[PDB]
Amino acid sequence: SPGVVISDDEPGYDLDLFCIPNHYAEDLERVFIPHGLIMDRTERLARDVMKEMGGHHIVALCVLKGGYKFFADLLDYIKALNRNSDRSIPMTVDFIRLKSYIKVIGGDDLSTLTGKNVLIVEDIIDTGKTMQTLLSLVRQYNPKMVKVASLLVKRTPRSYKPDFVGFEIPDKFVVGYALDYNEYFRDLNHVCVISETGKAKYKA
Amino acid sequence: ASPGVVISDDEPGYDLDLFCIPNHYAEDLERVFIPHGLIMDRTERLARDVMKEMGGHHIVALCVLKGGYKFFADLLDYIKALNRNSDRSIPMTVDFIRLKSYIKVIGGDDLSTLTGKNVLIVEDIIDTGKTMQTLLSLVRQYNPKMVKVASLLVKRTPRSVGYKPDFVGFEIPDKFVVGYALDYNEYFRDLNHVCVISETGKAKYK
Amino acid sequence: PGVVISDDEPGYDLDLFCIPNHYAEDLERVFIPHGLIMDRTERLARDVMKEMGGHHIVALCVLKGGYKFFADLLDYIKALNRNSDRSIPMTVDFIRLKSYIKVIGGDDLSTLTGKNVLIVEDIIDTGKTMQTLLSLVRQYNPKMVKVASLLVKRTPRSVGYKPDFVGFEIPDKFVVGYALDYNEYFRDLNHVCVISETGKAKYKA
Amino acid sequence: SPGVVISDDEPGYDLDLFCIPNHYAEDLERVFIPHGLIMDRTERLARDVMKEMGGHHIVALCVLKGGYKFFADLLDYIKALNRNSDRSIPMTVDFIRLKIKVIGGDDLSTLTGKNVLIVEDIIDTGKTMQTLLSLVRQYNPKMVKVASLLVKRTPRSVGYKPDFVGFEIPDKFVVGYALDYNEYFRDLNHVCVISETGKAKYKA
Ligand SMILES: Nc1nc2c(ncn2C[C@H](COCCP(=O)(O)O)COCP(=O)(O)O)c(=O)[nH]1
Ligand SMILES: Nc1nc2c(ncn2C[C@H](COCCP(=O)(O)O)COCP(=O)(O)O)c(=O)[nH]1
Ligand SMILES: Nc1nc2c(ncn2C[C@H](COCCP(=O)(O)O)COCP(=O)(O)O)c(=O)[nH]1
Ligand SMILES: Nc1nc2c(ncn2C[C@H](COCCP(=O)(O)O)COCP(=O)(O)O)c(=O)[nH]1
Ligand SMILES: [Mg+2]
Ligand SMILES: [Mg+2]
Ligand SMILES: [Mg+2]
Ligand SMILES: [Mg+2]
Repeated sequence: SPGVVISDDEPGYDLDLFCIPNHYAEDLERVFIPHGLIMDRTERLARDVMKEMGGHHIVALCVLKGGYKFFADLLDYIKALNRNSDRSIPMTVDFIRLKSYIKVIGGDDLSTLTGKNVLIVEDIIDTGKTMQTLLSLVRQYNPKMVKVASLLVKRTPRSYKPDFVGFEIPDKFVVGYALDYNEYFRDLNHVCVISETGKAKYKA
Repeated sequence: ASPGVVISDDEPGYDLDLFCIPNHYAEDLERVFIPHGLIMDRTERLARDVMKEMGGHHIVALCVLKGGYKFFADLLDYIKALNRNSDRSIPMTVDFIRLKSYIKVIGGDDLSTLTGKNVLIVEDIIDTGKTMQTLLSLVRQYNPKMVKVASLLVKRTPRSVGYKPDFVGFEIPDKFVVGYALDYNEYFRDLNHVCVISETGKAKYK
Repeated sequence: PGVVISDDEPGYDLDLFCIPNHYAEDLERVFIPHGLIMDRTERLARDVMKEMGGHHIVALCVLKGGYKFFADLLDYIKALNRNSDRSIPMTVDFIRLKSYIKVIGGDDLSTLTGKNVLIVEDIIDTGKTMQTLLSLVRQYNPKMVKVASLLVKRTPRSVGYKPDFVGFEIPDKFVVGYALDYNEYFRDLNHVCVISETGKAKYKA
Repeated sequence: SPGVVISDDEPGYDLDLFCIPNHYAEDLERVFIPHGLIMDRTERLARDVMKEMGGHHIVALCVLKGGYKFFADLLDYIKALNRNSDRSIPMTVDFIRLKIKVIGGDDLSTLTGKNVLIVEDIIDTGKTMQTLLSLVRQYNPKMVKVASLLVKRTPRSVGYKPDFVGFEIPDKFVVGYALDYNEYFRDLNHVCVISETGKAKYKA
């Protein structure tokens, strides 16, 4: 499954139809994915993750910063399953950053991943090359399995497909739900599209 | 004064496999029409819209059972979230009614409790608008200070008598839907999403 | 037998929580934080399905005080049902109770026959109301009648009835909030709390 | 305020009165602080934070790993305020580890002239925050505040008190809500005390 497919001819939602951060009022164009829809999709993903990555000890890797929201909510939904049903597994967590100029900064020593079920949690897959690099590096420390859950996957001329996908989006730049534009819009609950005012206001 | 979130006749919905669904309704549903989380988001905005307009005086929130109960609880929860985090809040009392076509209200408090009060009527869906017009005609006999109507769903239909509610969640096609307290012969009320029933479902719960 | 709140529990200071602004002078202490109610209700929903999930459940809400507990209990029940391999469909109903007991509103009682009935209440005080309601329900031969009550009081006035599901066992004190009222007020409050003398005078009939 | 005070005699809550992670069934002793209680308290803290820090751009710093849950929940309640009020402020986020040496995170020059909120899971001796504060002040933020879910009552306290406190607890070892015992129990909803069995089970 490619996840929830949002087509190119999606107009999104008018800002005035939802509760939007006041300081971003004139900065956003449309709401592209409402927060509540992300939650419903993530709930289902949590059940698929446990069904696939059970029942050995899971190491959950959060790719900071954009992955932090999806990570926290996904784990919360996984927590809901483990405390309300039989058949569960203990989970440890770790948080990493990926550097360019490929380079894993932060997180524990990668030997912790050895012989374990590693769940990598991403915000978005664009070209897919970043995850290919990370998976190759991770694969050298020999785990039981390694899976990738990405909130977003872009339809675009690019290389990879994650094991768990929330939404398949058009080739547009989106912010919100921890996804950023120059560090901004992480403090936004919905996934949205920036306006021209916003891009110039928070330009680097 | 928005018509709410507009869902067009072209909207196909979502595959059931993309969401978590009641296991006992797996064969009884065709598509997810409005995800539960989308409802909450819209309902959150509606709560702020209601207080902007009705927060000036004491509110009597009137729930139209049974289909209205979920939208009533969630709306009030979001209104309460505002009232315990702002300097501007107003007391609220609640009451529940059931409308039987025999047109006639049933099992409520004395409607004199509406006199001089700001009444918020909460419904699940408005189709022709005849039911609400009737209810309002009865309510206005008791001279409320103000009477407003919040409806989760408003259908686009030529059968409409022209009545428009004050607060609208979603403007939907002229199609039968269930879930979120809306029912098909008392079934699907235990459904969290708003959905379209399958041929298998309507045959089993006929 | 549920979460026991002893007689000497002082509760919580008002300024430590988020409180309805129009009730700021009307409340004394927070007795049961909203989140605690949710946590306890979550477990109760699993206990309900463990005993009653084997057959079609008819859920009866006792208006008005039960409306919050009813909605939240069913939400957790639904959360279970959309994540399990097995579940049974639920139909809901809402009733009000009166004397001269007489069930006001709701469907025909014949809809309860052969079904697993869950009566959802806000509180059990003397228990006389539930004893009477249960005696009426039994007449229509349901498969099973169970009662979920959020609150049970430790009171000498208790006739001796205990519900099958209990959220909290509270002292013999008057509490408001979470759909529980004082002359129709405080239903618009998600914490179970203790009224102040200021509030008791302001809102008295 | 010292926050919600938990006494020394508080026995907590029986395990089978709540929904508990199935794999920690005999590893916990009692539920110390129910998750829902943490939420209500965190909600009030969010309002307190915004009233003191909402006058200017906020940079929220999460002290991984233990602070991650309190961080995400606190920021969510803050977001609820900001999308429902007529006045709010942009917030950027950052994640750090402490080994004073800051492990990971952006250049500390990003804190200059901004309202810095450091988010912790627990204050014990208070040494960790004091040294971090004395370092952060040297980058000249507009202000710097500290929110901690937990503050322990202990004679070896250097006397430091955070600006925002969730709960004041006795000198007991607690786990859950991202707090760990040898990297375990981070996948737990409530704050709890481990049993004798669990303590030996996950012995480092
Ligand atoms: N916030 C946001 N970021 C986007 C978007 N598209 C690509 N990116 C950058 C994606 C993430 O951000 C890059 C730098 P960062 O993680 O330090 O913020 C790139 O994915 C890696 P790959 O699969 O190899 O191309 C987007 O629509 N929104
Ligand atoms: N569950 C469901 N019910 C629908 C739908 N359309 C009309 N109805 C009947 C709804 C009410 O039917 C009466 C039975 P009830 O209120 O006891 O459930 C809407 O009425 C609105 P109006 O035409 O303006 O008087 C629908 O798509 N789903
Ligand atoms: N708000 C509130 N109501 C209380 C309380 N104790 C009894 N009641 C009234 C309870 C309800 O009686 C009438 C109130 P209602 O018509 O609003 O439901 C007593 O429970 C029934 P029983 O077991 O037969 O004694 C209390 O502490 N707070
Ligand atoms: N999980 C847990 N950790 C506890 C506890 N008490 C102190 N700690 C260690 C707290 C953190 O130290 C452990 C290192 P870590 O951040 O890598 O987990 C002490 O707070 C810092 P300070 O105020 O300067 O003394 C506890 O009850 N549970
Ligand atoms: Mg990323
Ligand atoms: Mg209706
Ligand atoms: Mg009652
Ligand atoms: Mg810490």
